[PDB]
Amino acid sequence: DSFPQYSPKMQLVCCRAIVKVFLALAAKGPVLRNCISTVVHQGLIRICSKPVVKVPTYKDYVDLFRHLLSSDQMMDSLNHLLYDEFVKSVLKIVEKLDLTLEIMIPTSDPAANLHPAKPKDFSAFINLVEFCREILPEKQAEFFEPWVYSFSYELILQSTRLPLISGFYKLLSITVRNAKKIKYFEGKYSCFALFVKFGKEVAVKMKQYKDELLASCLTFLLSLPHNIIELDVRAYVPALQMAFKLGLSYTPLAEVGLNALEEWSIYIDRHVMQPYYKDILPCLDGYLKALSRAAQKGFNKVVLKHLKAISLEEIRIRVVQMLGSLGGQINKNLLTVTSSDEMMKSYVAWDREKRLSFAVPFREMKPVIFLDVFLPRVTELALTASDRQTKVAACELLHSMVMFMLGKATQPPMYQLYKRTFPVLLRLACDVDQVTRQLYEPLVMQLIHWFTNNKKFESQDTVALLEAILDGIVDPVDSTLRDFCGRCIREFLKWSIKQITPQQQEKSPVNTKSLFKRLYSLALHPNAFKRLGASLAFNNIYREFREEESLVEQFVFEALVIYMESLALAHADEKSLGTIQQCCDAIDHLCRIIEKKHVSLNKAKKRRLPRGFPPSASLCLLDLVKWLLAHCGRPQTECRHKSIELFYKFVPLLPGNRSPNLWLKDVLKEEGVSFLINTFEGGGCGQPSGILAQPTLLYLRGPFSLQATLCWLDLLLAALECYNTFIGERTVGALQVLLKAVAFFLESIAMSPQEGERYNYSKCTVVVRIMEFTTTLLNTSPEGWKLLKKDLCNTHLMRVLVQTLCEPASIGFNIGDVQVMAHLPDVCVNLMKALKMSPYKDILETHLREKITAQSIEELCAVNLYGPDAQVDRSRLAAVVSACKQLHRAGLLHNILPSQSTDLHHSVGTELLSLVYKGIAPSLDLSCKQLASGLLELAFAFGGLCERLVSLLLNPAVLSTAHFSHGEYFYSLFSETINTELLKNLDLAVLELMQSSVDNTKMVSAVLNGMLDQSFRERANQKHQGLKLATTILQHWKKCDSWWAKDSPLETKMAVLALLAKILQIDSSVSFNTSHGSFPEVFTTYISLLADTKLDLHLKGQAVTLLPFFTSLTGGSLEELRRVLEQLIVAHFPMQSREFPPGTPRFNNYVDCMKKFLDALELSQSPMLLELMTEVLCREQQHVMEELFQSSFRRIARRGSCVTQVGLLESVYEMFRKDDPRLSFTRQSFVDRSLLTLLWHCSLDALREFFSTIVVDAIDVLKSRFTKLNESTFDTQITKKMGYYKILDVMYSRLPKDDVHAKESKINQVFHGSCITEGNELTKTLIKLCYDAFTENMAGENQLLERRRLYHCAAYNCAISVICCVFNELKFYQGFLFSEKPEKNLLIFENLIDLKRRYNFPVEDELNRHECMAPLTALVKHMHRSLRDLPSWMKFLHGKLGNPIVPLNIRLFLAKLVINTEEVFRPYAKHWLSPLLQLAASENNGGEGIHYMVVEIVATILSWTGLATPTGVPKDEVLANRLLNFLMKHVFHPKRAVFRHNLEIIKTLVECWKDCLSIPYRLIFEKFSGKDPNSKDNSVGIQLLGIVMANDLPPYDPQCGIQSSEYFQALVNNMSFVRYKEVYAAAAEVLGLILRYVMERKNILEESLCELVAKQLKQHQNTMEDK
Repeated sequence: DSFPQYSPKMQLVCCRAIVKVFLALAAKGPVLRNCISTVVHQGLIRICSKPVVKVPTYKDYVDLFRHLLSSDQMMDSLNHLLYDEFVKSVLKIVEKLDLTLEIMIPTSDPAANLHPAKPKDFSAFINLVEFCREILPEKQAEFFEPWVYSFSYELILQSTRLPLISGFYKLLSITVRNAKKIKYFEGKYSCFALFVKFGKEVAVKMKQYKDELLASCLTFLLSLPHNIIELDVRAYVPALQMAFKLGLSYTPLAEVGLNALEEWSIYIDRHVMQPYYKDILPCLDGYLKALSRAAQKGFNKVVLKHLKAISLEEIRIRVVQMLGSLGGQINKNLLTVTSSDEMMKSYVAWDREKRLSFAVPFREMKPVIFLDVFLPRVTELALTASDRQTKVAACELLHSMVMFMLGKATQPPMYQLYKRTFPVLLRLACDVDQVTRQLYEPLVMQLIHWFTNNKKFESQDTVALLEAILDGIVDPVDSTLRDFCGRCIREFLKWSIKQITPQQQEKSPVNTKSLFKRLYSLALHPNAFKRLGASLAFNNIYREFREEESLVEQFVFEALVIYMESLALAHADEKSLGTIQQCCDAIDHLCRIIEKKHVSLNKAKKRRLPRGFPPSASLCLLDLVKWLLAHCGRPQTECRHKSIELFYKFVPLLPGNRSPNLWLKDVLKEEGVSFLINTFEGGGCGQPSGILAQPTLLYLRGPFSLQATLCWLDLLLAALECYNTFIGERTVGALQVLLKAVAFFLESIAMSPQEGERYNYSKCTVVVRIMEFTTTLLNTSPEGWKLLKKDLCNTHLMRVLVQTLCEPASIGFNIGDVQVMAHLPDVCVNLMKALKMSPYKDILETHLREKITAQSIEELCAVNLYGPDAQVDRSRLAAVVSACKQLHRAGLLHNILPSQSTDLHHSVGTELLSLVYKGIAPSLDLSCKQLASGLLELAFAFGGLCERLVSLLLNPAVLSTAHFSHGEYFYSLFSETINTELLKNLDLAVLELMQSSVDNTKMVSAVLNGMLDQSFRERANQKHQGLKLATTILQHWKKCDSWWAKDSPLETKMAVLALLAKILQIDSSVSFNTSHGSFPEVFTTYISLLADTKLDLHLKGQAVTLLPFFTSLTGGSLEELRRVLEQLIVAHFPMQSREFPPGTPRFNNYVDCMKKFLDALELSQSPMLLELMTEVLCREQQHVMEELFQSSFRRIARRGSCVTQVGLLESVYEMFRKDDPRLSFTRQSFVDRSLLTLLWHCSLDALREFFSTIVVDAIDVLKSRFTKLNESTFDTQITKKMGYYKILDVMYSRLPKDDVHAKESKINQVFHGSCITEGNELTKTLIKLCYDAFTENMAGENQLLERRRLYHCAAYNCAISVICCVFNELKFYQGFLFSEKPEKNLLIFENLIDLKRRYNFPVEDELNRHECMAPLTALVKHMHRSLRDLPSWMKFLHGKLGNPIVPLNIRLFLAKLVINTEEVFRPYAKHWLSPLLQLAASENNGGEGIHYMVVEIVATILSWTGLATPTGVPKDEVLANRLLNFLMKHVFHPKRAVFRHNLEIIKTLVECWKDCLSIPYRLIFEKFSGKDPNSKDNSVGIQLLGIVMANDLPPYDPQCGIQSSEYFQALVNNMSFVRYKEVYAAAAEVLGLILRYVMERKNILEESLCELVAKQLKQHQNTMEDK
């Protein structure tokens, strides 16, 4: 999994290691080669689980896997095993994945149904299909040879059920190409026949699939050998001539088409292909129409590293080459047939006379151009352009043209132009493009509305639009157009009655009834699509025409009749076309609409006469039901099914509301009994009566044509279906109908390359119907057995029955039709069950004995099943084992197979078990293993043999050749059937399993683990046997009392705890809680395992993972568990945070144990675990991993169970408040980072119960006075007070002002209870003592200082919280926490600030972590949002900060406060910048002056520029001057980034300083003066001179420093120092700048600098040139 996170030249070592470990794993005899099976199969899951496209994808793993199919390195000193095991893993993966799909009415299959049930499964499958495409297209020499048949069989089996899953075709193409690479299919024949059948089926199937699916189907189809599969080459031509037409955009499709055509032309003889060249060639003519960054740097070593599909032109070259190679005899066909079908049609004028006279407006000319000239090209561009910009431009232009022609129509006949344009609009409005579809949808709806309007009605344009929509409904393949045309016709019907009033709808073309007549006309058309679209039209107009009456009452019966006839007509064509699905849906909708409007409105008025009805003056429901009854038996499967179902739905719909049985009796009692027999044999005029026999009473017999046999078969099938459906249902008696044509058909089972297949299918669909008819007849009425005319059938019905169960291939069934074979065992077993009860069991069992005997199985099984031959020997064994399994499923195996027994069990089962066991003993083929598994399943199904099974498993026999153990390879090879048999016969298997465990520890443990894993997998299906197995294991523990002791070495206790973990994950929901019954034993095992110093703690890390299953006990068990846990944690822990240095596993083992403990704590809610964890955590100054603890406290604080969170909080609070001798650092930490974390991060609102349980005590401790007689007892009380303040403030801050401001529970606990005390009078009690804190008189206190300061800070935090929770609508801070009385030594901010330690404070935080910054800033923001300078806060703080008398640390603290929330102080930043600037410019800052404080202070000063300035007052003016001088003095820092930053601050300042005074000119001079030809000293000085010169500041030297003669000379002579570019470069730059300024500004100075710099430059122009 971690392979793709590597680097090249490194992704070879890991591959070599993988190959080496695989060789080592398989280096032993097979008892553990199955680990390879597990690992490769799991790695495939891991790869396919990656998201489909450093995030990794399968494209990274392709090289990894391809490196070990067959890439044998072999310098280390297997390929076949890896290849076959990978392919088996692919088969297993594709077997298990769930790829079913879930769903206005479309025709395309993947239109709305394409919504996978499990999208992750779909992503995994597509990942697998894309991965396998790059793994098995090569190295196919012999590895893929044996897998061809099984692989292909599984692929077709899967793909037949889900036909529209692209990827099965991709895998099939891969395997067929692999079979083609080697010699194959010469003249395995079953595989060839199945492949031919599926090729034909997919060829007739792919006519409806869209882009991706069609491409996959074509890539599969054209990959067929076709040197051998050449029969019916016409059936594959449309798959090739479409692979080219659909090409020109998907080049790989063109390549595969060209390869297929080349193979066909060369390999196939030139006698059958020659007539088929005029259909392939004419479609071929369309194909005839980094390093650069370096570049100019030399091809040196630099560019050495930089060197570390199929295009279209090559396709054209190959096309020309193949055209030439074809020869001149068969080259003319490419172009001779062109220009006569569509090419010359497109070269035709759309309209005879040009219209759309566009007069483009110029200034004076206004010429005329004709727009329709552009139409034939603009239309073609819009339909397809292969250029997004061109396509959208053409679409917009065509939209404009459409509007123009619509306008010009009503100022000129134009119907000749609409006929050529409306199909274009319909095709355009439903194309794949998004922006285009946004257009032409409203346009086409608007066109429908306009042409359906009364103003433009009955016109040629409206009928043209309707006709165009109609033939857009029905056409050759276009999946996404039929549904859109259905929507269009639905809108047409909706708006043709909304916009048209009935007075003109009687006599008018293009009305509702005319449209319905047209739909009926298309319904009976003998064309597939012509009636599919007709039915879809009603499918789309059923929502309409149903809310409007007076039409439902008119022609619903004729609609039903015409659609039944259409369904009958649609019997011949293919099912995959989906023409009967739409008709069935339409019939369902119309039946649902007739069952409501006629159940209460059944009349006999005039109604339309449906087709095929007798001439009648009236129609109702009764005659329709009579017609349905008379047409129940027809040789059309779907029509007959629908008619029978509709009749059964309609009989209750009669006004009598009678059940079908009594109505049928009443009809038969007076119409005659003979009226029903011919009804089941009528339908039309053709009959199984009349000719009352099989295909013997006909014109010619002996040899038959395919027609008449099919007619007779279908008629018999219809008669049988009607008989079954009217006999099984309790409507008529079985004796009221008793036909005879079944006589010969018993002998018809004894039987033109493809006619035989169709005849076999048509006879096989009849044999099963016969079997099920007999089954239902026997089941419904046993007393009707006598009328059964000797259905022993001269031992033929028994013969066909026995042939069906064993070898059902000689009676007609052919391999490939997977839909019918999956149903044969069901009907077979149903017939067996029906026959046994009826007095026919004797004949059945006697005839079955003639084919299946014990010796017959014995004489069929041999010792050669291990050999390569399988199609001859294993086939009969598979047939007989499947027959026996099916017979057993019928509840009858002991009679047909006699109970040959010696003492208790069947001899046949024991012999089968012995044969299977001896088979492995002196090949791992899939077929042989499957056959052996089936044999074992049958043998187990024969009876019991559970004790024999476990005895065979436990047998310590040794037999191996280079060394596994016999009796263990049996389970390792067979680990599925054995387990599922052991599960079903439990309560006796477990007893014998653990009867012998002391001497068979390993085998019993392995078998139990396998059984447990199998039961765990089977969860969510049985949900009961897992718990049964678990509780059975618990109720048998004393027998295995030999694994946990002072013996049974290390690798036996790990097995025990693994087994316990396995069982407990399936149990404890119902049992295992102090009352299971065997709880003491398992608890003692757990305690013994988690005890003393057995071995390393890692299994103890696994043992504590089971702790949550043992944390719910009560009554002393918790005492023992806690004592044991404390013992181990005190005997295995260092009692130190970092006793083990990092690195060595000792630290890793400790962190692993900590993580295990923490996981066990967070998954459950264990206060006993919580107290121990917080005791081991909150006792060091800083733990190594103090983030996992916080995360787990977060997790346990949000697990619900409000009664449990309060329990944990109560436990930890009771522990903290416990009075025990301690250093009190732990006492503080127990609330600093453990309890406060729970209280803050998450807690359910019912946490007030904890608050209600502490107010009665917390206030009491605070009220208690300190006893400072000893610091040993003083710090404990101090820390208790801090804890109480902290908890109180967290409750107050978190809880809103609804529970403490109203008396619900807390006020009841406080004071008395139900007093007045609405929301206060107790907060004041605590607020008074809190304000007493943090305001006490230190005076000369010396006992504790830091603890007192922390206590005062905690009290301040509590005060902030209680003020936040209090009303806080009026200023209460005058007497609270602000504006104290200094005259009484009530100093507030001068005690909680250390003001004794100096912070060293680099330039590149400490004060921001003063445990008061965040609360104070939050208070400031809250009270700013709770509303000149305010006197309570904004004036007290300013006065405290503006006086330098107060110590420093408080001043920097206040500065940090004001800069942290400078947003609040921005509006009033006029009295705040003066103290801020005074502090910034003060020399008293830390060290050489803290650059950090000054830089943020300054940034804040110019943060709010424009509202206040540092000038205007002498004091801040001189202070700012001092600040500027200090800044430009200390601007040098040897770090470039901070140097540029300082320069930027100076620039911004002087930008804001451009109102008052000064620049340290003397300091600048001293900075950039001084002779130094090897140092960059002047670089900084000239730089600050540049900043001075930047905006407008002149080199002002009338009176400053030194005279200008020296200043400018020092400025210029720096250029002579040539060692670094920047110094003299920027010196020249600033010299140019000052020259420009002195030239622009009229001053008599420029000549001097001009001559000076000229001399300086002339001093260079001869020695060095570049400078």
